[PDB]
Amino acid sequence: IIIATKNGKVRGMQLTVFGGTVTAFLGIPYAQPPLGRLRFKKPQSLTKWSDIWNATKYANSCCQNIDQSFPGFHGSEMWNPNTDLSEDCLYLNVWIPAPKPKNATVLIWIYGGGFQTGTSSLHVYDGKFLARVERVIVVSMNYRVGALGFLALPGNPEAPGNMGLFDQQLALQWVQKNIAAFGGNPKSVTLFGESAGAASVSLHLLSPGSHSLFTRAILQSGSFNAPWAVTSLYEARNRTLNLAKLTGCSRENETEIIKCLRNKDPQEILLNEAFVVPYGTPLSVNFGPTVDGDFLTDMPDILLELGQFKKTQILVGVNKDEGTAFLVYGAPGFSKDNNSIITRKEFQEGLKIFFPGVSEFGKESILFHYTDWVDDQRPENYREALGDVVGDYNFICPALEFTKKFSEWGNNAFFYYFEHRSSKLPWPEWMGVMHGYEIEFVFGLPLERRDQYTKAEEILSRSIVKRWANFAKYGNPQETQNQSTSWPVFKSTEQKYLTLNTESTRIMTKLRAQQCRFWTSFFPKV
Ligand SMILES: *[C@@H]1O[C@H](CO[C@@H]2O[C@@H](C)[C@@H](O)[C@@H](O)[C@@H]2O)[C@@H](O[C@@H]2O[C@H](CO)[C@@H](O[C@@H]3O[C@H](CO)[C@@H](O)[C@H](O[C@H]4O[C@H](CO)[C@@H](O)[C@H](O)[C@@H]4O)[C@@H]3O)[C@H](O)[C@H]2NC(C)=O)[C@H](O)[C@H]1NC(C)=O
Ligand SMILES: *[C@@H]1O[C@H](CO[C@@H]2O[C@@H](C)[C@@H](O)[C@@H](O)[C@@H]2O)[C@@H](O[C@@H]2O[C@H](CO)[C@@H](O)[C@H](O)[C@H]2NC(C)=O)[C@H](O)[C@H]1NC(C)=O
Ligand SMILES: *[C@@H]1O[C@H](CO[C@@H]2O[C@@H](C)[C@@H](O)[C@@H](O)[C@@H]2O)[C@@H](O[C@@H]2O[C@H](CO)[C@@H](O)[C@H](O)[C@H]2NC(C)=O)[C@H](O)[C@H]1NC(C)=O
Ligand SMILES: CN(C[C@@H]1CCN(Cc2ccccc2)C1)S(=O)(=O)c1ccc2ccccc2c1
Ligand SMILES: *[C@@H]1O[C@H](CO[C@@H]2O[C@@H](C)[C@@H](O)[C@@H](O)[C@@H]2O)[C@@H](O)[C@H](O)[C@H]1NC(C)=O
Ligand SMILES: CC(=O)N[C@H]1[C@H]([C@H](O)[C@H](O)CO)O[C@@](O)(C(=O)O)C[C@@H]1O
Ligand SMILES: *[C@@H]1O[C@H](CO)[C@@H](O)[C@H](O)[C@H]1NC(C)=O
Ligand SMILES: *[C@@H]1O[C@H](CO)[C@@H](O)[C@H](O)[C@H]1NC(C)=O
Ligand SMILES: [Cl-]
Ligand SMILES: [Cl-]
Repeated sequence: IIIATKNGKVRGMQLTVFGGTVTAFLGIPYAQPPLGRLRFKKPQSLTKWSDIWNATKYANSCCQNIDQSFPGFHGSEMWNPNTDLSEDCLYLNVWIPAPKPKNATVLIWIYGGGFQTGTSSLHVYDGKFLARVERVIVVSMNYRVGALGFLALPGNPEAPGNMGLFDQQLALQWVQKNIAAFGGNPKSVTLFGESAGAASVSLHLLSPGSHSLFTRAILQSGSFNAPWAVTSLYEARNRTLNLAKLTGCSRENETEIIKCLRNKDPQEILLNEAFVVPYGTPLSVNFGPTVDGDFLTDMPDILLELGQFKKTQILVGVNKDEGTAFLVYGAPGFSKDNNSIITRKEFQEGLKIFFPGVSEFGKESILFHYTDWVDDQRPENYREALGDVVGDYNFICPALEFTKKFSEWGNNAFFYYFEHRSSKLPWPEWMGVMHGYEIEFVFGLPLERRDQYTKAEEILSRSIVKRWANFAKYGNPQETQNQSTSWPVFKSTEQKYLTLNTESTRIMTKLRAQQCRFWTSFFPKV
C-alpha cells in the first residue's frame, strides 16, 4: 500500500474501522525541518527522497510548554502532546477510505492551542472515523507554535513572524500537489479547525497566498477578530525584545539577536515565553499571528470590514460554555473540584485577572452589563456571570461578528450553537458545555459503540458528521434523510442559527444579542 508523492514514495498502514478499513498515512514530512539556521525562518520546501517513507506512526510534536495545572487529570492531560516534542515537527497525516476513493473531498484540520500548544496526533483529532463513515479524506498537520512559530521581527526574514501560519499554508500546498495521488480532489478542500485552529482558518480566508489552496472553511470556537487572535506589531516587538533580554540575547543589530536566539536550547526559549508579557491571563497568546506584510497585509479587522477575503461558504459556531475552562486557570475562588460559588468581590477580582490592562471604569462596565440579575438570591449568579463574560468576549461575540461581516458580502454562512455536555466529560458539571468539547463529536468518536457514549450522543455525532461532510462536499450542511431540521443560512438581518444537542435541534435568532452589543460596540472604546 504505497503512494508515490511528488517528493517520493510513502508507505501507509491499514486500520480496521467499523467492520471496514481506513488507510492511515501518519507523519508525512512536508517541509525541511526548521532546525539550526532554519529556526524562526519561513518553512523551506522538502528535498526529494528515493526511499519509501514509512508513514506508520504519528510524528514529533512541535516544542511547547505543557499544561501542568492538573497533573494526572484526563480533562487537562487529554490536550497535552502525545508524541516526543522536537523542533523537527513539520509533518502531516492522511486518512483515506479503503478502497482508495476516486475524487474524494478533502478535509484539512488545524488544531488549536492558543497558538502556543497543540498537536495533530491527539486522540480527539483521529480522522479515521470521518474517512470510514463519510468517505472523505482527512488531512491534519503540525505547525510551529509559541515563539518558535510566531516570533516577529517585522520585515526581517530571519524572524518574519507568522511562521506557524506559513507552516499550515505549506501543508495546504502539499495537499494541492499530492492529494490527487491519494484519491482526493484538490479542488474540493475544506479547512476546519477549533479555537486558534479556527482563528487560523479564518486567517487563511484573508491571506491571498491561501486563496487558491482550499475551497471552504469551517470555524469552531474561534476567528481572527477574537481579542486574543492577533498580536500588534508593537507588542510583537516588545515581546521579541523582552525574550532577547530574558535569554541574554539583547543586541543592537536586530539580526544578531535572532542569531543569538538560535543557539538557545528550546527549553530556554519556552521557559521564558510566559513572562514575555507584563500581566498574563489564562488566555494570553504570548506569540501569535501578527501583521507581517506577507501572510497578512493589513490588520484583519480592516480586511474583514471591506470584503477583502476569499469569497466562499463558511460554517461557524461556538459552544454554550466557552468561558468556563479558563476560570479554573487563575480566577480566585474557582476550582474543578467544587461548585465554585464565588462572591461579588471574587467576581470583581476575576475581572482583574481576565482584564488586567483595563481601566476600572471598563471593569465596572463589565460588572454592570452582567449583574442585572433575574434573581439576586441565586448563589451562582457570579460564577456563571464570570464564565459568560470570558466566553462572550473571547469567542461567541467575535465569532458572531465575523459571521455577520463575512456574510454581508453575499456568501452563505451557517452558524451553530453546540450545547451538549459530553456524557464522558471529566470536568465538573458547573463548567457545562466547555471549550473544545464539540471536537470529539465532529470527529465521530461517539460513533464507536465500544466507548461509554450514550446512544443519543452517537446519533448527534452521526448527524454532525453528516452535516460537516455535506458542507465540505456541497457547501450545504444539511442532513437530508432522517427528517432533520433544515440549517438556514445566517443573514445579517435575521441572524438565524442552529442549536446542536441530543434533545431537539432548533432554529433560533440573534445569539447573545444584548451581551454582544456591549462587547462589540461599547467595550472596544474603553
Ligand atoms: C520501512 O518499512 C519496511 C516494511 O516494514 C514492514 O511493513 C509491513 C509489511 C509489516 O510487515 C511490518 O511488520 C513491517 O514493519 C521495512 O522493511 C523491513 O526491512 C528490514 C531491513 O531494513 C528487514 O529486515 C531484514 O530482513 C531480511 C530478510 O531477508 C533478513 O535477512 C535481515 O537480516 C539481516 O542480517 C543478515 C545476516 O548477514 C543479512 O544477510 C541480511 O541481508 C540482513 O541485513 C533483516 O532481518 C525486514 O524484514 C523488513 N520488514 C519485513 C516485514 O520484512 C523497512 O526497514 C522500514 N524502513 C524504515 C527506514 O523504517
Ligand atoms: C514592554 O516591556 C517592558 C519590559 O518588560 C519587562 O522585562 C521583561 C524582561 C519581562 O520580565 C517583562 O515581564 C517585564 O514587564 C515593560 O516594562 C515593565 O512594566 C512593568 C509594569 O507594566 C514594570 O513594573 C517594570 O518595571 C517594567 N520594566 C521595564 C524594564 O521597563 C513594558 O510595560 C512593556 N510594554 C507594554 C505595552 O506591555
Ligand atoms: C473551592 O476551592 C477553591 C480552591 O481551594 C483549593 O482547592 C480546594 C478544592 C480544596 O482542596 C482547598 O483545600 C484548596 O485551598 C477555594 O478557594 C480558596 O478559598 C479559600 C477560602 O475561601 C481561600 O483562603 C483561598 O485563597 C482560595 N484559593 C484559591 C486558589 O482560590 C474555594 O474557597 C472553594 N469554594 C467552595 C465553594 O468550596
Ligand atoms: C494555557 N493554555 C490553556 C490550557 C492549556 C491546556 N488546557 C486545555 C484545555 C482545553 C479546554 C478545556 C480545558 C482545558 C487549557 S493554551 O493552550 O496555551 C491557550 C492560550 C491562549 C488561548 C486563547 C484563546 C483560546 C484558547 C487559548 C489557549
Ligand atoms: C439515519 O437513521 C438510521 C437508522 O434510523 C432509522 O432508519 C432510517 C433509515 C429511517 O428510515 C428511520 O426508520 C430511522 O431514523 C441510522 O443508522 C443512520 O446512521 C442515520 N443517518 C444519519 C445521517 O444520521
Ligand atoms: C476527583 C473528582 O473531581 N471527582 C468527582 C467527579 C468529577 O470528576 C468532578 O465533578 C470533576 O472533576 O464528580 C462527582 O460529582 C460524581 O459525579 O461522582 C464527584 C466526584 O468525587
Ligand atoms: C475531479 O473533479 C474535478 C471537478 O471537481 C474534475 O474537473 C476532474 O477532472 C476530476 N478528476 C478526476 C481524476 O476524477
Ligand atoms: C547586522 O549583521 C548582519 C550580518 O550579516 C548584516 O548583514 C547587517 O547589515 C547588520 N546590520 C546592522 C544594522 O549593522
Ligand atoms: Cl449582589
Ligand atoms: Cl450596551
